[PDB]
Amino acid sequence: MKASLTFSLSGIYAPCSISRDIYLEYGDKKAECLYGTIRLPQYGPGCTPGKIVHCVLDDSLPFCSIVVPSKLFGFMPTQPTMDFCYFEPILDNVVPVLDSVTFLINEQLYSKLMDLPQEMQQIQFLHYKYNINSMETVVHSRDILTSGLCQILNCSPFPQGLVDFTETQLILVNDTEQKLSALKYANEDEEYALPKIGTNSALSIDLESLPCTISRDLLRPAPHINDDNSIYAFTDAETLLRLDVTSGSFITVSNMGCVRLVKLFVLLLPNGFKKRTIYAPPKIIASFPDCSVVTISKSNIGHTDIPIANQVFISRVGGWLQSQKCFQNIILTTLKKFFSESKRILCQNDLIPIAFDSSMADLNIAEENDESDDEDELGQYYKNDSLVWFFVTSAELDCFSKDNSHFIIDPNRTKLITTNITNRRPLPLSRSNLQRYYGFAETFYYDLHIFPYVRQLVNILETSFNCSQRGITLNASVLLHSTTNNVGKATMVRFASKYLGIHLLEIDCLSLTSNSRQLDSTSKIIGYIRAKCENVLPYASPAVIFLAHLDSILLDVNANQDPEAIKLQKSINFEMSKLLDDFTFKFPGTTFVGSVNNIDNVPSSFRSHMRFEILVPVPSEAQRLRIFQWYLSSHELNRDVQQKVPVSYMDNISFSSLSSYSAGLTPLDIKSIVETARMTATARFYQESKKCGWLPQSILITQEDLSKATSKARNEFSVSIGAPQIPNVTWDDIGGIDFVKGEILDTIDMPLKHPELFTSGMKKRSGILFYGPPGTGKTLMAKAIATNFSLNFFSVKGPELLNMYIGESEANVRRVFQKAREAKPCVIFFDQIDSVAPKRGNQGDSGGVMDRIVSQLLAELDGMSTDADGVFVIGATNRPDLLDEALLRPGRFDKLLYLGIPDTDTKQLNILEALTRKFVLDNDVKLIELAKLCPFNYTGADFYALCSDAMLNAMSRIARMVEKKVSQHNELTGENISTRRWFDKIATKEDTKVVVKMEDFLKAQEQLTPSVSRAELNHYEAVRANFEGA
Amino acid sequence: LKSVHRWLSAADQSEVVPGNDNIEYFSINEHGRREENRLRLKTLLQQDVVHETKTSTSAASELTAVVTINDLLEACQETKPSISTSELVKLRGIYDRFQKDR
Amino acid sequence: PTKYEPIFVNCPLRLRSGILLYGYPGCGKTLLASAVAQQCGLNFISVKGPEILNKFIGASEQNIRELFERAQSVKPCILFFDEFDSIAPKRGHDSTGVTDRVV
Amino acid sequence: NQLLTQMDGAEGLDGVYILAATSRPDLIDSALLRPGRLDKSVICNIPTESERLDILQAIVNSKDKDTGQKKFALEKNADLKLIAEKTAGFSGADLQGLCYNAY
Ligand SMILES: Nc1ncnc2c1ncn2[C@@H]1O[C@H](COP(=O)(O)OP(=O)(O)OP(=O)(O)O)[C@@H](O)[C@H]1O
Ligand SMILES: Nc1ncnc2c1ncn2[C@@H]1O[C@H](COP(=O)(O)OP(=O)(O)OP(=O)(O)O)[C@@H](O)[C@H]1O
Ligand SMILES: Nc1ncnc2c1ncn2[C@@H]1O[C@H](COP(=O)(O)OP(=O)(O)OP(=O)(O)O)[C@@H](O)[C@H]1O
Ligand SMILES: [Mg+2]
Ligand SMILES: [Mg+2]
Ligand SMILES: [Mg+2]
Repeated sequence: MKASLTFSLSGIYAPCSISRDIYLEYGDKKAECLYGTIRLPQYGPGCTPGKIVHCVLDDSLPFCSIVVPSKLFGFMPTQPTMDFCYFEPILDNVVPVLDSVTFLINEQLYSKLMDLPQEMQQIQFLHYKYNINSMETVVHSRDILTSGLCQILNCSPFPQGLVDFTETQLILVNDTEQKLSALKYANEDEEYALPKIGTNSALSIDLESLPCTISRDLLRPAPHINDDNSIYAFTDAETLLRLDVTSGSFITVSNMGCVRLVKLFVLLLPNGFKKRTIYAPPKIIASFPDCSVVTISKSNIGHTDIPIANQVFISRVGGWLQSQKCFQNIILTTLKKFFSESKRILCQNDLIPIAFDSSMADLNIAEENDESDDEDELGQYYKNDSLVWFFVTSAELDCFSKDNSHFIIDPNRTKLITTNITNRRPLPLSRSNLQRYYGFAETFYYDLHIFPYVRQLVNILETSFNCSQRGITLNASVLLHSTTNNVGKATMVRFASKYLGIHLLEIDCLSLTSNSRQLDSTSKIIGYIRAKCENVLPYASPAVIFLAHLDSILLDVNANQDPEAIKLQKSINFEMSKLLDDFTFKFPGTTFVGSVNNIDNVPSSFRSHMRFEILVPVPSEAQRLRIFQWYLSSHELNRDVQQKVPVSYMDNISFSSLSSYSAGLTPLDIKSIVETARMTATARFYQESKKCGWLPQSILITQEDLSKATSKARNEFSVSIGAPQIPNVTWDDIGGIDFVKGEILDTIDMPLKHPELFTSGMKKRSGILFYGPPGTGKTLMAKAIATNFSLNFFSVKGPELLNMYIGESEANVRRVFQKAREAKPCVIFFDQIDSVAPKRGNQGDSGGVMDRIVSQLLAELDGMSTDADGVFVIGATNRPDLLDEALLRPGRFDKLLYLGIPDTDTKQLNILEALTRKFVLDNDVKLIELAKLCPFNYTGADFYALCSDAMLNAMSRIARMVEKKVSQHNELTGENISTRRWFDKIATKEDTKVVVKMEDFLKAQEQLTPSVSRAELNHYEAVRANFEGA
Repeated sequence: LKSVHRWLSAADQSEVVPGNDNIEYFSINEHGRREENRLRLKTLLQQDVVHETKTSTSAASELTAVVTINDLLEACQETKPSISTSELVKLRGIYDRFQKDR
Repeated sequence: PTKYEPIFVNCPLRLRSGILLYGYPGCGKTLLASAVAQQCGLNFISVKGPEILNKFIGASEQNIRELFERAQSVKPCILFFDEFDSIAPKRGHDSTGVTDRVV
Repeated sequence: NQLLTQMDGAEGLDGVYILAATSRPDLIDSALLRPGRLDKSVICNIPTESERLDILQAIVNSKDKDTGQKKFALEKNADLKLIAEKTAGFSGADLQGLCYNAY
């Protein structure tokens, strides 16, 4: 509901007067204290989140009007105030009560609070000080109780709600750093009636882009039907007083011989724009190579403008879009629509912006109609995605030729006439953010102070821009290459272009022919490129030709190829090389900005000309912080959703930890995380709205959600690399392997937890292997690490690597290591190393490939130039002696861990308990005799067989019992059902719950053999003695 | 590794016992809350979030990690000679045969 | 021979073209190579492991041709072979000649 | 080493029952006899003195082809005990051989 607005200097918690009509027809009569919510509409891409207030009846207020304290928004009503808001009285008067509220207080009041004797006395003192009441007063967040004294630091449960001042905890924090001095209630920076006396001629003031579009409803005055938004300007009230007219008719802006007519309105008070500056939309700003400061003057003759609109001359500005075949039709239609307005004004040298939708290029909505054909409301469904300009040159003068400075265009007299293509420079990003104004998909705003590589590119391009007045052909090609996809190359290029104001050509791999290129593909490619470029370059100064994914077109010679097929490759290479340099000297300032995903495959004939190659690393910790700060920003989330409830993040989030916890992820991954978080938050919001609980007026992202969304993103990545779905073993099952447990912990996790002491290039001993008798945990430990440590887990399925041909095993090994090296925190599990790394050069062997492969292992595993040692290697075998020594060395496999038979009743009971853990054990009997009765030749795996056998016996008992029950039932009835039918017709869940009684154990233990003989065990004992005894 | 393990074991309580003066707290209306230390920590973390900064100061190397001979000798005790003792003779023989001939 | 080239330029009469290292595992000779690769300033080509071989018929010969061609066309460099046995076993072979033609 | 990997590898399979047989089993590697795989070892015995009757009666009374209520041509007395004892315990297939020989 829309309510008229006015402000007062009352207290923050003073009741808000509301008109009788609303209080009666909508206000709840049963409520002792009525509460409503207000939204302030402000110049931005969305409405503000609602703020709650307490209201009371007031007969003095006119129809649908409200009065509120201006101090609730940190200002005073000295300047013109806003005249309306959106309001709704809460149905059922539902409001939440905050359990705790955090306040920041000044030193003097905190000293007074200690001086105050008692807790209750202090509570009453605060009651009187800031009008805070139990279950009556409602608090908000980011608000100030009084200028420079106290501020609401935080509110945990909700941004606003009631306070149980009797019990709600009040976290009072002393302002030890005097931050509260920064608080400022929209106060004036002093004020003078005449800072300069009699300065009626002109005033000099700053010009900067208006940050967002303007909606007519927010305008204080009442302009006419048409010809308003194209010449708007907004300023502070006092600036109007310095001009001697409040929101005067027309103003003029004059510098460098360019004079334009503008209309100046008052900037409305609540907005937080800067002081003493002109805020204008891009339409007027574009006309200038504007200086930071600019002078303005009165122009009364503007009210007497002349409609001399006959035979106007229009021109399409140079640009990438203007030269496209399909767009041209919609461009024409939208230009005719723009000039269809009755009273638009215009003057020579003006740039007129024209927005339109990119994807409506083919949707001819309807033909022209005799009557009742209009676009106004029909367009509301779609919002624009691309922008162009038009450059205006001349117009008729007629008998009114005495003046030609400014004129109107009338559809009843104006006709569409155009000349050839002109040229002019774009607008540098530093001066006006056009995307921001038109809500486009904003290019990421890099910050050169932080990102290294972008500075190089921008410097090169700006050098080629500045050399225009030096006038030499120094322009140089630039090639971008990256180690991985999705590192924002095209984004940073677009950033540079928009920053330096350089027209950008975006050719890409949407080519015409790439398969069976013999069918004149070379022509279809190069002719297309030449046609696309030649229609833009003669009208762009400077210009940039950007070739995305150039890697997949300028392919290099293949090792194995058809002798004649490669000829086409050579031809395309050479012709591309030629057209590379042709533009260099056929036009001034041309820069060739190519992109490649792997520079190794670019043709040397083409690359050799290249003189600047920037590698674009995956963003390190510092950058991800900024990237998060961007994607989480208000001007990003709130965009493109059109959800009726604005969006925002809760302030309790932490960039610093988030960044560190998102290591290795590329920017696209980051955006994916943000999007998923947004989804989950919206789902939570609608779930709460479905419930009967209190409904927040905003949806708040929470770090508690990001913490798991990042995990899901990482799991997605882990699926990308194709890792197996290892079972979910837990770190607790491992039992009597404490020594090896700690040994593993000291290497896999110790240099990974608190990553500061090990943060160095040292040889961090990424090698480890288990060896010993069969069945003592070697694979289980790996299975546990695979999921309990969050390290990527690669499985080498025994002799997986070995292969048919001579050299494909040597390719498989290298591919495995390369892919693992792609994801730095990764593990390699060489299961049964025997099959892959036999002793080198034995006489009892043939073929020799087993030697080549082990040599390749010795090479790639350790080698030289090794870095980023996070690649662990875990190996296992039944017997190591078949391995070659050259592996049994530090750097590859330092300690050989002998996970021997526990030989110890402590360990035996530990493993028996760990095996029995997760199923019920009847406690009438003690298990220790199971350790005492087994001889120590029994083994971790055969204790597993013992447990499973005992279980199976005890559950066979239950099977027999249920068989007896079903037979009895069949005897009672006509024997009409079997056991299977019994289990769907009837159920006895509690009866089926098998519980093992150790009598079963004492039965089973008599029947199970040891997994190894003394003959084998002595062998492994001797092996250990050799390797460990020393 | 053994020395850093011992240092970390000894340093566990170093950062827990001392008081924190980076922010001052009044603690009014604290009745009805069983948690005391965790609530103080959460208040301090809230204030730090409001006043978060990324810069950090350096520290002396010796009090981060240090090498001592007492643990070094014990580490030497747990020997791990790479060369196979039974294979050193064979390797010596083959090396000599390579050196003298071809 | 690059550091003191006027001393080494004269008298092309007698010279030795390459060196062979061998010893017990862990005796730093890989690190010797690494240091010589980087401090010397002389270019260094790291054909580590038997990557020379290739699936297709007699591809090894062409591969070595390319390798030595790059070595020559790069300014003076060291061709680093390690685990040499993997690339040059004894003359005798029961298998195809694709593993000894390379020698 | 492949079979072991596919049997109890990290990515362990399930719902598959490996059933093995041979005459001389201990020449299977001990790591394939480890309980958890091939874990239950089951002897079969040919002597079964006085139990050979049970098998004989089975094989003679085998009715596999339901089209007829019998395949072997039994006689009325069915005093199989005499021949069963007379068999002297050759094997298990011996009795089927006797059956077919007599038929
Ligand atoms: N560093 C970044 N900061 C912000 N957004 C980024 C960044 N990198 C990529 N993006 C996002 O990715 C899209 C455009 O960049 P994109 O990932 O397509 O780059 P690219 O260089 O063309 O990649 P590639 O060649 O690997 O496909 C946009 O949605 C943009 O927001
Ligand atoms: N100490 C133990 N702790 C936990 N589980 C164990 C232990 N000993 C045996 N087991 C169980 O018995 C099996 C032994 O798995 P293990 O990791 O020893 O296999 P492996 O490496 O394939 O063995 P092998 O030495 O026969 O190649 C697993 O099913 C495991 O759950
Ligand atoms: N001068 C040196 N003397 C001894 N050890 C050294 C020396 N320089 C470095 N080291 C360390 O000891 C190791 C020396 O052995 P290294 O691993 O280099 O052997 P390698 O030549 O690759 O052997 P192989 O191919 O037989 O396995 C180095 O990896 C390094 O960690
Ligand atoms: Mg791309
Ligand atoms: Mg195993
Ligand atoms: Mg080596």
